[PDB]
Amino acid sequence: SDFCGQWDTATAGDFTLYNDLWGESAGTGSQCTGVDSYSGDTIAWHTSWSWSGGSSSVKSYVNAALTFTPTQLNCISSIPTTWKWSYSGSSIVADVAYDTFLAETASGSSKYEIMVWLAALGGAGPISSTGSTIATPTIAGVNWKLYSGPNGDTTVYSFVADSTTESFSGDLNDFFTYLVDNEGVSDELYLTTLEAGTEPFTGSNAKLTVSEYSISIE
Amino acid sequence: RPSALVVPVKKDASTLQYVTTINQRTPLVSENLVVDLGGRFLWVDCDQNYVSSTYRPVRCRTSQCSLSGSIACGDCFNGGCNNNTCGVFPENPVINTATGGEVAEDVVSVESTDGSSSGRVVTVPRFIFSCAPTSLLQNLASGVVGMAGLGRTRIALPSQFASAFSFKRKFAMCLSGSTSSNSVIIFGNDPYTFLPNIIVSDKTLTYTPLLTNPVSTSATTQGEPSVEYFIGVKSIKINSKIVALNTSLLSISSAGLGGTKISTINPYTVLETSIYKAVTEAFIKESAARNITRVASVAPFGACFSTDNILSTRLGPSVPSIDLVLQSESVVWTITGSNSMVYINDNVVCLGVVDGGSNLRTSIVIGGHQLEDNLVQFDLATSRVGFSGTLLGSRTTCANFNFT
Repeated sequence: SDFCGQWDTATAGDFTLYNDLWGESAGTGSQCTGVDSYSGDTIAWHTSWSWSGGSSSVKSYVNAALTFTPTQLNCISSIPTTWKWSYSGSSIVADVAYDTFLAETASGSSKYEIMVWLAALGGAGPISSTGSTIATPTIAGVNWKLYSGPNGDTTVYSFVADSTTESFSGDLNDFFTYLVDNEGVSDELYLTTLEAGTEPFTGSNAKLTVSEYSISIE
Repeated sequence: RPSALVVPVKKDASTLQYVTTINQRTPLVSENLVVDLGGRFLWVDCDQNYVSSTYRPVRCRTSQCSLSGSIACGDCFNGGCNNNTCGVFPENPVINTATGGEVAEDVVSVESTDGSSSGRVVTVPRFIFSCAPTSLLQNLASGVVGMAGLGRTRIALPSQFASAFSFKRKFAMCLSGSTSSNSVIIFGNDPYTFLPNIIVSDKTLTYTPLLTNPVSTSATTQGEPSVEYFIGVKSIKINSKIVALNTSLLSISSAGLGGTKISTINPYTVLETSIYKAVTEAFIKESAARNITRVASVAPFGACFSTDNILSTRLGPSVPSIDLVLQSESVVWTITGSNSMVYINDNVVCLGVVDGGSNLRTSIVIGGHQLEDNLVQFDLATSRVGFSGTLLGSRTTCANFNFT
């Protein structure tokens, strides 16, 4: 049982699974998402898609999103996360990233967006001022590349893996703690969003098989 | 009473003009109209296929004839003349022409909005507009019957609706690159909502003063100002680095030369040779600085480039941004690659800024492509322009309005 609508959704345990085809108007094609297994803080799912056109423009952000209360960084002890996935299909240009947001109120529009890219396929890349790394940190047993750029009234910070990580496990809080210590993000800001998903631009007979995914806030 | 209004817009593929749809005439017909942001009025082709029972000629020396901006009176047909016939001069700006035109009233009907979806239909029984000959449709998108003027007059859509329905004299407009789905313009008040859940309001947009060119480029009235929309660029930055230009050209003079205006008639942003050279050179210079290489110049573009190290981002291709720095140093119209670049095919990306010769009336003209996927709000009452930035940054597009 899947869904193929631009705004079709599904609730499973701690999560809402979003087809969210926000840029379907920029290209030509199809995308269908569905739940495979869920229990509590863990989920499994898949999105098959083929997009052509708009090599620049993202067609969708199919993501599983945790349902939680906005919480201050200085209250977070740990955000344990496990993510195992696989991608089939040809000419895949797309990413697979954790995606989060920090506001100063638990409601106001966002001030920082922090992403952790488990994969950058076929050309996909983060927002950047210079195009160059601002740091190459080693965090949660992975060597990352950190980039940074403006988005409206929001600094976007993206951690990209040096190589494609089909299996990942660790404390996602670390990425915040590092930004707070090294990039001057206020420990008082509220964590409002925690999403793990994939944004494709173009590809053929694709399928992102997320074999297990689990995340919590302690 | 509606708070606001919403019309669809869509990009015609042959011409690259933005095309909208209103309802006019009794019985109502759907009219496709080219959007001319600067235009002075709605003008529609009034030939023998204009059949309506609610059409009325506007007489000269009437209240509605003064409002129109009609400087003259009366008409001479051919084989004799007519005393006072409220003549005006509807303009096709794509072909730099003006024919003569007769003011008239007829019913116009569009959709109301609460700013998030399509509301109940509302109506202006006697909407003031201009007739015109079929010839003024030269080189306009197929299917269209006239031109939607959004300029700064009493009888142009935004102030005339504002006046008709008694809401704030302002309109936002959200252009798209899709020939596929509907884009929208929204007349009336904020906040504009774009699916899934992206709210855009006056608290959210960036504001620069809206400047008035005291002499008209619109060069058909003596000592009559331009009804167009100019904003105050102080410098251009290409990834944090100021490009060496003549800053005198940026400023509107005594004679009305130079400065920056926004338009929907120009599909790509027209740059005067002096600014064009500097912007293009520096853009190439910086693009090579992140290993993005130059390829043959495809028409109609100056610079074009390989997609070999062109990374795809949410904000477009990974090219330097062009920041137009406005009245302060912290107020900037940022232009990412989705707004600067133009895909020719899979392997080539061109810069979407064209050269406009020298001795052009306006130094910088911000064009259609550079407006695409930005919410751009024009407040005529308080004389300002507010802008969202690339809506792709918030993961929405100008085609995400819940239109029906």
